Amino acid sequence: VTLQRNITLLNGVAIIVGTIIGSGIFVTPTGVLKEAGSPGLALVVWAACGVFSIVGALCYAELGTTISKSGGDYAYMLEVYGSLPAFLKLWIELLIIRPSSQYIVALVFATYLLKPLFPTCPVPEEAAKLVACLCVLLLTAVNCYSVKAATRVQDAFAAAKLLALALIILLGFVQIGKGDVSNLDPNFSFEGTKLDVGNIVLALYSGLFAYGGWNYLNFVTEEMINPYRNLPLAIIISLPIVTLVYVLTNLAYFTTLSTEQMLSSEAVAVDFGNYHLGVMSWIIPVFVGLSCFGSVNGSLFTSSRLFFVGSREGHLPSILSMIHPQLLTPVPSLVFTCVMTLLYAFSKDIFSVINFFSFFNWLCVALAIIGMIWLRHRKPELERPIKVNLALPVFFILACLFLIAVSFWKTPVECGIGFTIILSGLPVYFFGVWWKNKPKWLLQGIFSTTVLCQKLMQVVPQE
Amino acid sequence: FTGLSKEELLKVAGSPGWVRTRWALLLLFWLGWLGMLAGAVVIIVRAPRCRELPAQKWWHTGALYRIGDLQAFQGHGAGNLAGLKGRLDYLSSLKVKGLVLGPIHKNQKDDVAQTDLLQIDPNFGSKEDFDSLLQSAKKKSIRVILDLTPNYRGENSWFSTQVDTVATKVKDALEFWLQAGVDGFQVRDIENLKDASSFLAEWQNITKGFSEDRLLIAGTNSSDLQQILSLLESNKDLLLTSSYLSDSGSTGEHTKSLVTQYLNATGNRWCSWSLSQARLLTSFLPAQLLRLYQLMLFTLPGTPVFSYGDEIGLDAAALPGQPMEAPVMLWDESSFPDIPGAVSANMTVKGQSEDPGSLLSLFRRLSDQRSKERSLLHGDFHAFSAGPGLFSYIRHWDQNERFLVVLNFGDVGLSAGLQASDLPASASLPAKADLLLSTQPGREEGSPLELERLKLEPHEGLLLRFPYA
Ligand SMILES: *[C@@H]1O[C@H](CO)[C@@H](O[C@@H]2O[C@H](CO)[C@@H](O)[C@H](O)[C@H]2NC(C)=O)[C@H](O)[C@H]1NC(C)=O
Ligand SMILES: *[C@@H]1O[C@H](CO)[C@@H](O[C@@H]2O[C@H](CO)[C@@H](O)[C@H](O)[C@H]2NC(C)=O)[C@H](O)[C@H]1NC(C)=O
Ligand SMILES: *[C@@H]1O[C@H](CO)[C@@H](O[C@@H]2O[C@H](CO)[C@@H](O)[C@H](O)[C@H]2NC(C)=O)[C@H](O)[C@H]1NC(C)=O
Ligand SMILES: *[C@@H]1O[C@H](CO)[C@@H](O[C@@H]2O[C@H](CO)[C@@H](O)[C@H](O)[C@H]2NC(C)=O)[C@H](O)[C@H]1NC(C)=O
Ligand SMILES: N[C@@H](Cc1c[nH]c2ccccc12)C(=O)O
Repeated sequence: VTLQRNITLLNGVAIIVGTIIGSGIFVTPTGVLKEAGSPGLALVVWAACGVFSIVGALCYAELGTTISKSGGDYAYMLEVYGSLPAFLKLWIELLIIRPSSQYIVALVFATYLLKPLFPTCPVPEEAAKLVACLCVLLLTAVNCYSVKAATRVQDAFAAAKLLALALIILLGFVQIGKGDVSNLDPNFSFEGTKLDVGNIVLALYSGLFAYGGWNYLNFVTEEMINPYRNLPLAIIISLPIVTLVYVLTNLAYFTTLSTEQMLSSEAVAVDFGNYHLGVMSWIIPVFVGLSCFGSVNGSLFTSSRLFFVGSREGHLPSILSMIHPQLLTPVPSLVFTCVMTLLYAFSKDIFSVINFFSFFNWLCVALAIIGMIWLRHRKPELERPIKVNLALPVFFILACLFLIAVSFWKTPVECGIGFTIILSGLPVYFFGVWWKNKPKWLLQGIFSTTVLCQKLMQVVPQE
Repeated sequence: FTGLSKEELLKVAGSPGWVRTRWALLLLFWLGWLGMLAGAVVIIVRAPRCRELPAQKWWHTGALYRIGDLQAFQGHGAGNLAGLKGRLDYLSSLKVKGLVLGPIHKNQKDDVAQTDLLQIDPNFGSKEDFDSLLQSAKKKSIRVILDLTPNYRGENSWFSTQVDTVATKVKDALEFWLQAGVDGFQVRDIENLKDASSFLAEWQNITKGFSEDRLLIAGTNSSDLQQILSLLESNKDLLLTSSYLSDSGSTGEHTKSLVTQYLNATGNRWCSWSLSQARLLTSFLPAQLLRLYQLMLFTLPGTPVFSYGDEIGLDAAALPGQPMEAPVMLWDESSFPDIPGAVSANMTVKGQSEDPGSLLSLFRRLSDQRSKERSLLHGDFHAFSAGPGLFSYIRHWDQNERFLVVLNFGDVGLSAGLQASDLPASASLPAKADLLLSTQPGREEGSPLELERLKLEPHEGLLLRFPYA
């Protein structure tokens, strides 16, 4: 009784595309223009972010091909190094950043879906919370139903995102065709507020936000047909398309709106729709809202198969491993993920989670690349069909060090506390792993609880 | 390992009742989902609705900047428009939404048959130079309003002789300048025009007949309220700059009475706030009141119109060489050639730039704060009574960030004395609010302040900011 491989090349591309393009393209332009005054500088930094993501995805593809074990960073960084760092990584994923990701995306979806009913007014917070919770519940039910439905929904919503982006591009091209000037003189020429470390690194840091989410294919490895060749092909097909679409969309934005308008307004897509559409320009946020919906689904998918992997190594309670005998989906893992995604609705504030994620996400990738280099040094011919030159990984490590330094410079006190939380997993690690010969009553209670959960939810062990 | 295998689980889980329990939980989950959806629908339907937008124009979103003497704006010896083309960056930094050229046509003396309103004076610039200046201004999103006064070198506003031919010349020139690309017109000293109401109505009708974004400014020299109302009887949409606020200065409640009476009489329409039609603020105010008035004019429901050099407190009574009607802009120590060294840094524009406490920094901060919030853009205005020597009001559009301005016109310090918040409307006054900036040294910003124990030093203004309640 094992999860059969169902994801194909098209679904593999769809997962990456729907995870990467969820919200950044519709919001970030304002920030990148605030940091980089010149629109040409913004386009240049967007291209730099794109090529940096290309480099990271390239090496990541090889890293995944070498170690075909399921699970993402929690597997590659567990095989290298030792058991202790892997549990810290998984505990950090379980605690804050991963569950908060779905809730934030769902809240954005709710707000931008209810925006047409409240154009100028701020949407009520209760309605947004209820709609986000409804979305999470529906999506975690659909995921528990069957894998094929989830793949179909992800493909459909990726297609919807591409259609919306193409509509934006064609509207921009049409307004160019009407004797436009492309704002060429403000473009490039004077940079504005450029600085050696003051502003360009801040613009780069803002730009890398919208390019995140490409590290998801590993989270679904061992469930796709022929992972040896389909995994790198999906990445090399998805990433350049996303980069060119981002560049073209930013170019379309900059030409049809004044710089001050973006520097003052927040929803650039809404203003674009109001200016061009001029009629029923209320669906624009709706599409954008849909552009978030599918994203959540993808995240939930890539969340569940992560925790399940942990349950195989013994780090997690053995309840998560069991799967439904007929449906073949990991119901307890999805229920657990949905519960801790819901639990973040009760928080009065939600932007406090960025302070730790901002540097954790970019230090873990560097740790993984160092692990890949260590694996290359330790023993060769560990089934490495690709065998990329050892030039990209070192440059990526150097760039990640600069990003960590920038994060330290920006939010020192915030970054400090974030890391402190990391140490909180040590007592849990000792109580769960280092401590095994527990009193009989504890084992009896744990066994009874797992038996009860197995009796309610019909799930059989992996083997 | 810590659980039943497949065979044991399928043997035990098949008992009756256990099959029904999971089905019951599934139906309960679906029922809870439907209940959540129904609750969301109820919250959505039973909620307040938005207010209607006032159809924002281009001249409601920022102040206006006047240039009485173009020659003295960039110093003597350079009267071409290229100076303005190069200096547009300064005004863009000031973030004004308009620019009023002075009269540039030919006007030598009272010769009516020789003065022409269409030909461009060579010393000021050329026709293609004007086109280039207009193009550069439009690229910078700075819109140009051009002045049309046939006589500005003699004694009469228009001409001492019959004025009908003057009106014919003006109506001939309206289109000649409109198809040139200007974004508005201005006429001054209309108090010398016989039956000026009909002429103003005709010009307003003609200007609106080309497009909707066209604007007309009229300037008078009379502070009488009844005369202004009579002038606006048939020119409701016209913007009338006048000397209304110039009648009294440093008055604690007389200014409040003037503003409230004017707003009540005009019907709460859109108006223009300025002490004079073409003169500087320091000609009617001392150096200790500039900050208070610059704070007041940026938080009133209307368009503020300022003269050039009045964002740094330029004085026409501090240097004998400069004439009072045409002051010379202070760009550096070499700007004013006579008696070198008399110019000080704190009156120099370069000296007012880096200093955070300078007037220019205050003007820039107010300009930034004027054109982003809707409360200060098109929000409702409510003034309430306070202690003597104080003027207190509130700005609130529908739901956005509420602003509360308190000014101390008294010559001595006293407490706030906010007493009862008259006419709070929907925007209730909380006991806690922020303090964005202050007009006097001290009073560190960003921290919340308690209003019931506000001690106001003489000649101070506060711009408390508090959110929706
Ligand atoms: C000309 O300007 C006048 C100033 O108000 C406008 O007065 C109109 O006069 C015409 C016919 O005499 C009619 O439209 C109405 O009697 C007036 N309408 C209004 C709104 O005042 C007029 O709109 C302008 N153009 C016309 C049509 O004369
Ligand atoms: C014109 O501005 C000055 C400012 O006080 C005043 O001068 C008057 O001008 C009018 C018209 O020439 C004449 O009555 C006299 O020359 C001045 N008399 C007055 C009233 O002081 C006057 O206030 C303004 N014009 C008016 C009449 O309001
Ligand atoms: C101008 O507005 C004032 C406002 O005080 C009017 O005086 C009155 O005071 C109340 C309270 O504000 C006003 O609402 C009423 O309109 C007035 N009623 C009384 C008690 O007389 C004044 O009448 C207004 N003038 C015009 C032409 O409307
Ligand atoms: C400089 O700022 C001062 C503000 O104090 C103004 O004139 C000054 O007046 C004080 C005493 O009244 C003295 O510092 C000097 O008389 C003036 N300042 C200096 C440094 O000379 C005015 O704003 C500016 N005056 C000058 C001439 O600098
Ligand atoms: N960039 C994604 C958001 C996102 C998904 N997964 C992420 C991981 C890290 C940073 C951002 C994300 C979007 O466009 O909505």
